[PDB]
Amino acid sequence: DVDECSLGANPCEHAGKCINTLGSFECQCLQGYTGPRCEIDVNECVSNPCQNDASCLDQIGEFQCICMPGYEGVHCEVNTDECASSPCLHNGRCLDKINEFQCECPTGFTGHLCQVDLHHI
Ligand SMILES: [Ca+2]
Ligand SMILES: [Ca+2]
Ligand SMILES: [Ca+2]
Repeated sequence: DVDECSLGANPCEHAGKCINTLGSFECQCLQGYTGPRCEIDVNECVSNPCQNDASCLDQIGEFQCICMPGYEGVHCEVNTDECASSPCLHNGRCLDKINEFQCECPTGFTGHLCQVDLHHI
């Protein structure tokens, strides 16, 4: 027949590589594109990749997750460790929460960070 890849413009959309065949042609699409002529912008959010109630952004050849507060990572799969800096004073036990921490203060200590000494009273 004809070499559709040699007529002038690339018959493959979105800079796909045109490969000639006898009787037709084929397109080798760049990441994020699909269809016989790469016409379609793939929806990278279609498989629900964003975890923990994150918002998914469908972009060119990728998705981006917008995490709920307290979450991080590409899929918002990481619950940020708020206990990392050891915030509890006087032997308080740190419990990691969502965008927060809890200190389990020993007897005689109170306050968010176990700051208040009550032993003298
Ligand atoms: Ca052809
Ligand atoms: Ca896309
Ligand atoms: Ca946390």
